[PDB]
Amino acid sequence: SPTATVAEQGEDITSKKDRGVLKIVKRVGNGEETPMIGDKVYVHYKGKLSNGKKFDSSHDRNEPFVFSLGKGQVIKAWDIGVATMKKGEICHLLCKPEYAYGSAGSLPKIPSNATLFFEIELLDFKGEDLFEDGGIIRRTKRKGEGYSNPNEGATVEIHLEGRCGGRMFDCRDVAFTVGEGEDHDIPIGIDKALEKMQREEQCILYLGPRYGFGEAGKPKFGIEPNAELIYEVTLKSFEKAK
Repeated sequence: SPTATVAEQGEDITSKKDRGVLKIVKRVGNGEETPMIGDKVYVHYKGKLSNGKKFDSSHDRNEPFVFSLGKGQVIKAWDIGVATMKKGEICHLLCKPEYAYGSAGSLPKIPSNATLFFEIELLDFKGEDLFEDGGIIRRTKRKGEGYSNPNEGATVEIHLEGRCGGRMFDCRDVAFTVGEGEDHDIPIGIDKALEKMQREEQCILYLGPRYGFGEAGKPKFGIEPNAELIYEVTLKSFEKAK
């Protein structure tokens, strides 16, 4: 029985510790960092019911399954389970209905209140390409708490850390207006990325030359024209404009 090991020796990784999701590592991955919130992840999975029958796998699509993590584009068990994996790692998941499909189930193969089994391999994980151009890459350190997002003309209060290829140049808590980061010596990218950020959201930002300081560079910071920068943005508080 392949489901036996994860059912009896599986580590509970749920926040409530209700045994909703149980995990067993089959192959150890490589590296140190686990994929973050919003990060684009590439996987190969195999889903089996409590009776043993397979219902869904990425291999019969003949391609890797890809999604944004933490966004609820998959079942809750995946969002949590994969967020604990390393690159190249294979693991097993025993997921209670509360972290899967629940009392309603899924037509036509998943029954009501079904406990499920999953073997997922994390093939690769990449950052969140904020504008589908690779210009600004986001990797979220911490989830925010916001129903809304700062708009153009929104007054904001953020902590900001900026480095130039490994040399940090900017560190401060700034209060400014969205669209007008220029005045406070702030790249266009930050202002562009704030529009897709929540209250209390920490994230790391990889800026392309187009969203850095541009052909001008930044002399007071000692930054050459069209330089790639790395920022940590912490949106503390904001007020949207009319």
